[PDB]
Amino acid sequence: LLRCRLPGGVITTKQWQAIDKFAGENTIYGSIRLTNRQTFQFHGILKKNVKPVHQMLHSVGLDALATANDMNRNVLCTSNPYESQLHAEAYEWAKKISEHLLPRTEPILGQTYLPRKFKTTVVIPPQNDIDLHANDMNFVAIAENGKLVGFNLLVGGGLSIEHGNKKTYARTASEFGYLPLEHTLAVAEAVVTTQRDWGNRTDRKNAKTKYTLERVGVETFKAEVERRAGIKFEPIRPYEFTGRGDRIGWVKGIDDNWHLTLFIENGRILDYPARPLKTGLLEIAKIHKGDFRITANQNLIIAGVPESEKAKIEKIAKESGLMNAVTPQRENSMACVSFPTCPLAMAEAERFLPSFIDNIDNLMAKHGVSDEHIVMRVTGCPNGCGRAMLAEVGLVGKAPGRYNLHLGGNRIGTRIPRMYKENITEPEILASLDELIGRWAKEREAGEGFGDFTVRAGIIRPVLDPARDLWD
Ligand code: SRM
Ligand code: SF4
Ligand SMILES: O=S([O-])[O-]
Ligand code: NA
Repeated sequence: LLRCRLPGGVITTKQWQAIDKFAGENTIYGSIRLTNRQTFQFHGILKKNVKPVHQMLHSVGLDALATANDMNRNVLCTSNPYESQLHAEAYEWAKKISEHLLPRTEPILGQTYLPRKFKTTVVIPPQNDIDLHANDMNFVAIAENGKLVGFNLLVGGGLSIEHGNKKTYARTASEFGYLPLEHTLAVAEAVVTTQRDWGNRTDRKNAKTKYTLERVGVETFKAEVERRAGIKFEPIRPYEFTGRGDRIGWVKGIDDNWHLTLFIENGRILDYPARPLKTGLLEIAKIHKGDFRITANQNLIIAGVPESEKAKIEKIAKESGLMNAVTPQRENSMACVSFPTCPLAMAEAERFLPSFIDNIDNLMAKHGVSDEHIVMRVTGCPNGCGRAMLAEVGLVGKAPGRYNLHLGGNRIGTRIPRMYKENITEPEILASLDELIGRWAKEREAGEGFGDFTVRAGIIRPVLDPARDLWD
């Protein structure tokens, strides 16, 4: 397994052609796997190819630095903002934060480095596609007159739990305050160093920022950040989210620019019988004027297609099976890699999701809600890579063919789903949802999501303060 550092998921067509080649020739699986942190992975790299992989990345200006250690992981940035012009500067900031937090090999990270991996994002409301609540540090962009003026800082998100261990918990990020744009790096550095100093290093299961914040308190942590940064946080500026999904299909950008987001199931790029997904993308990379953007939903955006080139690109994407129409449900579902490559896997996730969604699609159809969607995620084990702990319906692997069923998150991802049923099989999971979806379809209010419904309808108690009420 090799994972690339790719701030904001922006990758050039030249870089793409290089990863496509290596993936095809030098890996056991021969696939490109887009991850939910806006970057990619190769699976099964032969030890002989370990050297040429870094050379290959480097030759195209890429690097795999801090992508799988107790450091700062890939920094995310909203991929396709409604106000298209805001992407450029938000992206430049994600890239700056990523570089600023990189190891000097350690003034920021320290010799011992960080107690645990640190995750950061740059968010452009109203989109929470990057799932800010799964991250340690988040910069929510505040714009005025089409220019960014600063960021609201949210700290402390993290989803990993350990089965039956009430000392572990998923936690959402807490608001600290607003900071003018110029204080960004000082603040970023301040949060990392405080966590580095205060983080429990002895017990790795308690090292994460979410635990540190709970131990010392948000205000205590906040004061130190201000002390260290040399600033005083201003009050949080208004922001709201409306969703977390990608904008599948064509959307108009700035000027005569267009963006085509392609839905890629499980982000698994390979040539399949009659669906040459991998070749189709290579063909588009060869004629595409612009970049590609890997989304936090494991999808790919062919960005900045001049209006004149739409038909060209669309022809290839269509013929390659990249534009095969799926239901809104499939578009809003996600799973982690899990087997066969993950050594920590308990239950299938990626290889289970397609057929599972085939079944969910039937149930949605049976209830007359086939145009609707429920943010549904499956994570192969409690480490939570599939981000099931921010889903409306989350399945958490517990053993081969058995999952813990969680309910009650919301569409925007600001609430953690409580465990509903434990250690059950697919047929048992489907039977529960069949009934639940039936009720939502008939009892819901106008535009009410499934998660909110289960909470309003008393089907599941909401998680109001994860550190204290996530576990029954
Ligand atoms: C590819 C990805 C899932 C996906 O299908 O997209 C993934 C895959 C793996 N994760 Fe992850 N994680 C991925 C997003 C996350 C997320 C979601 C997110 O960051 O948005 C989380 C939940 C949020 C959080 O961190 O709290 C997550 C929490 C973990 C953890 C538990 C961390 C913890 O704090 O306890 C581990 C295990 C560990 O570090 O001990 C882990 C471990 C792993 C490893 C590297 C397994 C290992 O330790 O050997 C998994 C590799 C599987 C494979 O064969 O590819 N992965 N993982 C994501 C790669 C992100 C990236 O490119 O950087
Ligand atoms: S959630 Fe568990 S099974 Fe899935 S990729 Fe992460 S570590 Fe592996
Ligand atoms: O190592 S997981 O966070 O990708
Ligand atoms: Na996808």
